Amino acid sequence: RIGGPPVFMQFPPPPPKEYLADGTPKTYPLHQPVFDHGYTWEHWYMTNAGVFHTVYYGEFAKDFPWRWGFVAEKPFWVGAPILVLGVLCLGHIIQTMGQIGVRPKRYTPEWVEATKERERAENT
Amino acid sequence: GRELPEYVVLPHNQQRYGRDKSYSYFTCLWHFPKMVFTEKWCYTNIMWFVFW
Amino acid sequence: WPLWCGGGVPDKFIKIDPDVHFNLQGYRERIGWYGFFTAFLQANYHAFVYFVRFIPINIAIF
Amino acid sequence: FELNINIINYNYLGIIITVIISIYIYNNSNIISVYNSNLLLININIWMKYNILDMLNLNVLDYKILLWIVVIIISNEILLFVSFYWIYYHNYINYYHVNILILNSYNIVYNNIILLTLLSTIVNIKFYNYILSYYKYILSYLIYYNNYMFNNKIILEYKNNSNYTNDSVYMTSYFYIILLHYIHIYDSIILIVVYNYVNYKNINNYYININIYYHLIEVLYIVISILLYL
Amino acid sequence: YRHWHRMSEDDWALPLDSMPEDVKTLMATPQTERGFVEDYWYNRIRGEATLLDPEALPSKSYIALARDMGLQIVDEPSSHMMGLIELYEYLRGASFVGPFGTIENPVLVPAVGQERVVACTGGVGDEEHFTLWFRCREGFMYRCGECDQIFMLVRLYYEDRYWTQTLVRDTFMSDGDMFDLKTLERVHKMWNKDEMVRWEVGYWAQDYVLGKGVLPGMVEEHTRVN
Amino acid sequence: AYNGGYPFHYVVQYDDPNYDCEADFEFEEIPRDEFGVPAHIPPELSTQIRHTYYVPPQYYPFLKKLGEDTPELKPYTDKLIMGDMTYDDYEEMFYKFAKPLKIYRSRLPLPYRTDEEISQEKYVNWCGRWYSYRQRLQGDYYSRHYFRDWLIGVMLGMYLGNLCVQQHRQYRVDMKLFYLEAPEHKINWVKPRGDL
Amino acid sequence: TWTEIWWEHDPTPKVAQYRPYVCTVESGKVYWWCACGESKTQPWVDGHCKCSKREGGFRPRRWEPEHDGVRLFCGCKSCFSSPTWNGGCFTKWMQSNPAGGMLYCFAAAFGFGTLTVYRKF
Amino acid sequence: KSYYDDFKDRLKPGKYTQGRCPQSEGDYRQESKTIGREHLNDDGTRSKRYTVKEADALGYHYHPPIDKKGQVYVKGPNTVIERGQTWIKGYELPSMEYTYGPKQEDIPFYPRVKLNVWGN
Amino acid sequence: NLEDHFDLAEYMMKMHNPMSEYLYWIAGFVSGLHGILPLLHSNYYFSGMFLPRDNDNTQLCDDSW
Amino acid sequence: IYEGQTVQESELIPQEDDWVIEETNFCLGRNCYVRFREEDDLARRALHQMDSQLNKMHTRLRDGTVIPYMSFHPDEMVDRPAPIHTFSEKPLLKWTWDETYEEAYDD
Ligand SMILES: CCCCCCCCCCCCCCCCCC(=O)OC[C@H](COP(=O)([O-])OCC(O)COP(=O)([O-])OC[C@@H](COC(=O)CCCCCCCCCCCCCCCCC)OC(=O)CCCCCCCCCCCCCCCCC)OC(=O)CCCCCCCCCCCCCCCCC
Ligand SMILES: CCCCCCCCCCCCCCCCCC(=O)OC[C@H](COP(=O)([O-])OCC(O)COP(=O)([O-])OC[C@@H](COC(=O)CCCCCCCCCCCCCCCCC)OC(=O)CCCCCCCCCCCCCCCCC)OC(=O)CCCCCCCCCCCCCCCCC
Ligand SMILES: CCCCCCCCCCCCCCCCCC(=O)OC[C@H](COP(=O)([O-])OCC(O)COP(=O)([O-])OC[C@@H](COC(=O)CCCCCCCCCCCCCCCCC)OC(=O)CCCCCCCCCCCCCCCCC)OC(=O)CCCCCCCCCCCCCCCCC
Ligand SMILES: CCCCCCCC/C=C/CCCCCCCC(=O)OC[C@H](COP(=O)(O)OCCN)OC(=O)CCCCCCC/C=C/CCCCCCCC
Ligand SMILES: CCCCCCCC/C=C/CCCCCCCC(=O)OC[C@H](COP(=O)(O)OCCN)OC(=O)CCCCCCC/C=C/CCCCCCCC
Ligand SMILES: CCCCCCCC/C=C/CCCCCCCC(=O)OC[C@H](COP(=O)(O)OCCN)OC(=O)CCCCCCC/C=C/CCCCCCCC
Ligand SMILES: [Zn+2]
Ligand SMILES: [Zn+2]
Ligand SMILES: [Zn+2]
Repeated sequence: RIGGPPVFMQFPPPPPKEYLADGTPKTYPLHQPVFDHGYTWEHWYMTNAGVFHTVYYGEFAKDFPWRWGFVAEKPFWVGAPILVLGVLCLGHIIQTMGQIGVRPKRYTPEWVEATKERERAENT
Repeated sequence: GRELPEYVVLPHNQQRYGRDKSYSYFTCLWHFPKMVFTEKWCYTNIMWFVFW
Repeated sequence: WPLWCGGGVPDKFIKIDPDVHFNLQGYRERIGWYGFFTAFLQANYHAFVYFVRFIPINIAIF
Repeated sequence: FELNINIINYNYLGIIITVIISIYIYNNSNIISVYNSNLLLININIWMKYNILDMLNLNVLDYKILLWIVVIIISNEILLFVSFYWIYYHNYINYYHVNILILNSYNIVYNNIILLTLLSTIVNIKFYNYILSYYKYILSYLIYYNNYMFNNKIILEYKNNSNYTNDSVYMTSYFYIILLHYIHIYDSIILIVVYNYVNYKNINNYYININIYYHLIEVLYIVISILLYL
Repeated sequence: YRHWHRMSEDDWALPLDSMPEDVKTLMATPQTERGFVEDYWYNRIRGEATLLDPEALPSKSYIALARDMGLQIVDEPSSHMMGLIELYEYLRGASFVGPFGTIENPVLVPAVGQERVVACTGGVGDEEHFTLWFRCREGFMYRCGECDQIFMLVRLYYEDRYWTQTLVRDTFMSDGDMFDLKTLERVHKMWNKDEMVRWEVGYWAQDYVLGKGVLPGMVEEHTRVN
Repeated sequence: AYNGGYPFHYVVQYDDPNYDCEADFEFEEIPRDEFGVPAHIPPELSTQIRHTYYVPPQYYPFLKKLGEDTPELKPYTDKLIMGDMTYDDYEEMFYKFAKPLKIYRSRLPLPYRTDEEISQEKYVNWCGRWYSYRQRLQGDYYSRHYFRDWLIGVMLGMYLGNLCVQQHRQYRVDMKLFYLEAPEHKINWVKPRGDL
Repeated sequence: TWTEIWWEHDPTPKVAQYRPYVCTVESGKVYWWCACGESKTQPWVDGHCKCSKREGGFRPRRWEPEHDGVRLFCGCKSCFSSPTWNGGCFTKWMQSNPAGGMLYCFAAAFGFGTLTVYRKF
Repeated sequence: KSYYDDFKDRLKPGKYTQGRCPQSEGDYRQESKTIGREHLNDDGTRSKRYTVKEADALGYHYHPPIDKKGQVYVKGPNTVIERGQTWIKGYELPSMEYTYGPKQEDIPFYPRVKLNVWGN
Repeated sequence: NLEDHFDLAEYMMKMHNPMSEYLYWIAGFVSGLHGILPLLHSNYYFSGMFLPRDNDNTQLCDDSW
Repeated sequence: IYEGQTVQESELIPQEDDWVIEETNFCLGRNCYVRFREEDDLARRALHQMDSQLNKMHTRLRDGTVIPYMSFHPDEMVDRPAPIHTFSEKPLLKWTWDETYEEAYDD
């Protein structure tokens, strides 16, 4: 249809580049920080790149914060079992905070014996 | 039809923007409140919303 | 209609030039507050036509 | 060449309509609800305006898309009535031996069936004229007279009935099923009030929609008549 | 095509009110400088002037006759361009089925831009495989990694423009001898006399040449209320 | 055979030159069709009437020339000269001489490939065939291997399932001995507590 | 048995060992694994075997660890997860010595049956 | 080798948190005054005027792109005539080192193989 | 325009203002508070305490604390 | 079921005794997060992203033909991240049949 929305249009040229007074090129905000830490590992993974191709994808330590650079440096089966135990221990500790020193009477020895008497009478 | 140059030299010489500085896990705890109480466009919008 | 049953309008009789109809930059200063009110009322001609054709039977039921 | 579809980038009626819906919940007066309903009617009309303006795209699939949408809507209306029939027949074992007066099978059923059949014949004549690219002014006013009688009869029946919604589940189901049909009759008034002759004729989705909808209402009443009156 | 809507009234003819009022300049404008409406009336005025002159038709060659009616003589270049246009238009709302592509005869993938997404479904019967989508970019002979079918991109491009019916006409059609307004007047008097107007486009066209509203009844014809 | 026989577009004629179907609200004028048939003659009658196109006789020499230059076109031109061409005859003439556009592959620019590469076409086809040969054989090989391996899971599941069968088997034996021999089973033992 | 009876157009390795080779590897270092079984610095290419000389379709197999540690490397040269070991060395041995395979599988199955039955019973 | 060291130079550590100085030092909210950048803010983001307040989809700054002849600018292919034939040279994407950074060397080998299919 | 090619171009090109992310996280945080704040309010309304002491509705030993 | 293309014995005969399957690497290379330049503004970063598309990459064979990036579904055919308007020109799904008509050929 003549005059309809074109099926293809060429991009117009980008706006003029900006230079500072001294001639330095102007920089713009960029959310790709260079985290500061001592880790320099580089992990590479063969990745599917369609059906007939792959790509060797690399992860660099300097692109991650300190916490991940520290964890990702260690062998997985060294850190993993420690984390599993640590997380479980923390969960138990957190929930134990709210019941420090709570001593219900129904868990005392006297009450425990009485339940045994009831079970014997009722043949539970 | 408009004619533009390939580049333009700005009058000032300040490099205001660039790569973001390295940050920690809790960097947001102080940066976010700083923006609210220190950026003009932030608290002006808040006051405008609250007032009306 | 500009659909299959009709077609375009000859230039001799075109009264809404899109160059002036569109290009709405600064339109509120060109019509003022009262003109802004009139534009809002006239935008609802479609709704107004429906109400004129819809109220009378409701009055009968009422 | 051109793109197959002229994309719609932005829309603001959705926000307005959704806010109008919320106003129903947050009302402190039933008067606001009445005026809120007018706003909903206005904004829905604007949405219908956009559909008519889309004709300028000259897209062959637009008619088909809207037609199948109506088919889905019709199915939902049928299934809604099915649920009421389901509710009615679940307590069937508790009917006909309670000390209430059920409706007569002679007066109401016959005149309503006759009255609604005339409504179908009027709409059929409208379809025939639409096929022939022709119009008859009187037809619309026959529908209004038909709808006037239906409203007058139903109002009197409810007012003179001696049993109430709280008397038994039978009475509740009778009143509710009859009201649900009335609401669908009133929705037909909303649609038919704008019937006109448009010169683009058989590419106008409104005509086929009205014919399908009016037929649905009438057939539903036959099921209601068999269940309740006969 | 199946994906087009109903023919409009304009698809058959245009209303006389769309005729340019400066006919004298219209008949002198080069084809490359005529717009859609101007080109339509140039061909209709000049085409009907020759067709409504029976005594001259038998002595007029097909080349001249085609030129007067505004019809383009077909040649291999123009035919090639038009053919690929229609194939592109047809594929907008039709399936893409054809012979298996090989190096000698690659599958032709028409496109306006530099890229178009294509899928390979292999051969016929058992040779058909699951769809394998790829981006067909200009300047590469693409080979399916599964069935080894060869694809190639054909671009409808010409001198910073993409092929269109008007573009083909302008590139290849050559303007002939300038239209003579005497022919318009001569044919006008032939079919329009004493209040009988059997050649109405010429009647309007002649009136515009004489200014506007000169011939009988034309002032009343041009006066409108809204 | 479309739209019930009503054409989307058709010509209507009026006898009064100043007639307007939208302005006037009179009730005497009768519109005519393209052939001039008045509207009160129904189409089932008018369509039977034979209408032929009459061109002014000054066009006969031209129509003769068209027939001679294109003999296949002569029979249609003769009908037109003799006033025997109906609308259907015109349509047959129109579509008979319509031809499709031609695309020439020899005019398509080709993707760039060096002479050395063009000489390796047979080699690449040869490699492709061997890949398919290897692919098809491997499918049979893998299908046999893995589906056979699934039997190991069946046998492993049967064994582990049988462990619970044995536990259930022993459980039923134990239950049969509870009410008969087990001292845990007691009678005349539980006494009502009574309301608190 | 793909190379042995199904397909005759893939290179067929020689078994260096029917047991994996244990080696310490370091992250960020690339290792080259012998795919012919004739290198003298197993499990790595020595520069004189078929893999090093690119002879008869044999090429070195590139490998790189994600983390430092001790890893098992295929000695049979047919493990599915080659260069790393996954048990294919034992499987390929059973093909060569099926009588021995029966003894090991019976013994392994016998132990598994006793422990599982003893605990559940 | 460490591939990060190859493109360390390109990655200069940042100065401000989140890449912006305080608005007092530089007002990134205002539209840029640079010629040809009226649709952008100072920090390079699109201005609210361009995208919201005067969006072209709402009828502002009406400018039909298509010309009288129904044409729009189209960039042609890189054509070459050799050996009695007109050839088109396709555009190859730049080296992945330029776009991603890692030096394209010592790439692991992944051969061509057709689809893994179950047979029999 | 090149800037309009990608949806959410500023975010995808890594130039967006961080405040957008903060609002998203704040919105999520506020959503979470709708489960905790009414819990505290309802507890105080019917008991006079924001939160119970563990097992305070049961009999406790003399030294329990 | 699909089991690959059918092959005839004659199609496997080489024209030379030294022919072996070509060892062309189909690993497109080493990649990571797309790394933009601080100097590039919004428009030029968009160009940078458009030049890093894996689905625009291919492997050139020894005869000059290229095997492109291919996917089972068209979701992997749009630019990453997805642009606002993706399929300006309708993607073509190529079917094959043995039917032919004389007009296409010339003697
Ligand atoms: C000596 C005179 C004798 C007269 C005897 C009485 C006859 C009365 C006939 C009334 C028929 C009304 C039918 C209503 C349905 C709609 C009709 C329709 O489509 O009209 C289209 C017609 C034209 O529409 P259009 O769109 O321009 O053209 C469409 C077509 O293309 C073209 O349309 P069309 O031309 O094909 O239309 C054909 C026809 C289609 O309809 C019919 O043919 C239906 C015929 C049904 C007959 C009903 C008779 C009812 C009589 C009952 C009496 C009971 C007495 C009980 C006594 C009890 C004792 C104890 O429609 C009409 O002709 C409708 C009537 C037109 C009159 C309009 C002027 C105002 C009313 C004048 C009434 C005069 C009465 C005089 C009485 C004198 C007696 C001596 O519409 C109009 O003219 C406009 C609206 C008004 C029409 C309705 C008028 C109602 C008048 C009722 C009178 C009788 C009252 C009895 C009361 C008894 C109480 C106890
Ligand atoms: C000699 C050894 C012992 C033999 C015993 C024989 C028993 C009869 C079976 C028939 C005879 C088999 C003879 C085979 C001869 C070899 C033939 C051959 O072709 O060889 C070469 C052939 C291939 O050679 P190749 O190609 O060179 O590659 C060799 C490679 O090594 C690659 O090898 P692959 O890829 O074949 O690797 C196999 C691997 C592959 O497996 C996988 O990839 C699995 C991946 C998913 C893992 C999912 C983990 C579980 C998730 C749980 C979800 C909840 C999470 C909760 C978390 C909580 C928080 C932490 O399979 C497994 O890991 C076994 C999984 C079995 C099911 C697991 C679930 C058991 C549930 C039982 C009921 C529970 C009720 C509980 C009641 C209450 C408590 C008591 O290799 C084999 O055929 C190897 C077969 C060996 C299979 C042994 C599996 C033993 C598992 C025992 C489970 C015991 C459960 C105890 C509890 C029961 C309670 C009721
Ligand atoms: C399930 C969890 C785990 C999930 C794990 C798995 C996740 C997998 C990944 C999933 C990814 C999905 C796909 C993602 C695609 C993202 C695309 C994108 O980024 O689009 C761009 C889009 C916008 O970017 P842009 O294009 O630059 O937009 C420019 C603006 O349009 C224009 O710029 P502008 O500056 O002009 O903007 C205007 C601005 C103007 O801005 C200002 O003026 C700001 C002023 C500062 C205000 C700050 C808040 C102050 C709060 C004070 C509170 C005081 C409390 C006092 C309490 C006292 C108690 C005693 O705002 C406004 O004017 C309106 C704001 C309205 C919205 C915010 C509402 C906040 C909450 C309000 C609550 C009200 C409660 C009342 C209740 C009363 C009941 C009676 O990005 C966003 O919107 C942010 C998205 C961030 C997330 C991205 C995805 C990352 C991956 C996931 C991370 C994990 C998230 C976990 C959930 C959160 C946990 C908390
Ligand atoms: C509470 C129960 C429900 C009632 C409450 C309100 C619900 C509102 C929901 C409305 C849903 C509407 C869906 C419409 C889908 C079909 C649209 C359609 O086909 O319209 C086009 C079609 C034909 O147009 P063409 O230009 O010829 O062709 C179109 C392009 N080819 O046009 C029409 O259908 C015309 C419609 C005209 C009448 C419109 C009336 C609107 C009524 C809205 C009712 C709102 C009432 C709210 C009450 C609230 C308090 C209870
Ligand atoms: C020839 C034309 C008519 C054809 C009719 C076809 C009917 C098809 C019915 C489909 C649903 C069948 C559901 C199974 C039958 C169960 C009947 C039954 O048990 O009824 C009693 C039971 C209640 O008993 P209790 O819960 O135990 O205790 C009640 C104490 N107050 O009722 C029910 O649960 C049944 C309710 C469902 C039936 C009614 C609603 C569903 C039917 C809708 C029909 C719609 C129109 C026809 C559609 C088909 C057109 C081709
Ligand atoms: C009596 C004993 C009391 C003990 C109390 C113990 C409290 C323990 C709390 C443990 C849970 C801590 C949760 C921490 C959540 C951190 C969330 C977070 O990271 O937010 C990220 C998010 C986005 O940041 P970036 O992604 O970095 O964006 C920049 C561009 N990328 O950051 C933000 O939005 C910052 C602001 C988020 C809101 C946080 C504050 C909410 C208000 C908390 C009020 C607490 C009141 C406590 C009163 C106590 C009275 C006794
Ligand atoms: Zn294929
Ligand atoms: Zn080796
Ligand atoms: Zn091994």
